[PDB]
Amino acid sequence: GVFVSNGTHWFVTQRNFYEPQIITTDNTFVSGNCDVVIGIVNNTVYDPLQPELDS
Amino acid sequence: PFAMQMAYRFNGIGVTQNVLYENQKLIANQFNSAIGKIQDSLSSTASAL
Ligand SMILES: *[C@@H]1O[C@H](CO)[C@@H](O[C@@H]2O[C@H](CO)[C@@H](O)[C@H](O)[C@H]2NC(C)=O)[C@H](O)[C@H]1NC(C)=O
Ligand SMILES: *[C@@H]1O[C@H](CO)[C@@H](O[C@@H]2O[C@H](CO)[C@@H](O)[C@H](O)[C@H]2NC(C)=O)[C@H](O)[C@H]1NC(C)=O
Ligand SMILES: *[C@@H]1O[C@H](CO)[C@@H](O)[C@H](O)[C@H]1NC(C)=O
Repeated sequence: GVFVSNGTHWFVTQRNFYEPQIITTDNTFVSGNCDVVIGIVNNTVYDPLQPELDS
Repeated sequence: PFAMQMAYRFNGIGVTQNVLYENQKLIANQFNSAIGKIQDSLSSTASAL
């Protein structure tokens, strides 16, 4: 899918039907540094186990 | 946007889209050279059609 912005907040959605989700580390994958992509944007990637598990 | 269209076509043949975003200028140069070669081979060769 694609990263979209509703004006204020950034989400990820599938391309053929609008259904915005929170950008986590299960939605995305990492590759490389931030200086080789033309048009990269600063935002946060939420880690889905830090509120549920700090035992 | 056109580079996002090219990234998901790269995804359609089984390459990850970061390969395109990391080699974007090399890929655009290779495309522009290939169009120029088509134009030269049509501009001077007289049996193509
Ligand atoms: C863009 O999305 C954000 C995230 O949902 C919206 O912010 C929320 O707005 C609702 C209703 O006003 C609030 O109940 C939530 O508390 C807000 N969330 C946060 C994290 O602030 C935002 O309003 C959206 N913008 C537009 C123009 O639709
Ligand atoms: C996105 O965030 C990065 C990191 O916070 C910013 O990069 C910094 O940019 C300043 C000058 O603008 C440099 O002096 C810092 O050394 C940079 N930090 C790093 C870690 O390299 C970047 O400017 C931000 N971009 C936008 C558009 O806000
Ligand atoms: C989009 O165009 C603006 C100029 O209008 C430019 O500053 C920006 O870098 C461009 N973004 C991308 C991803 O090419």
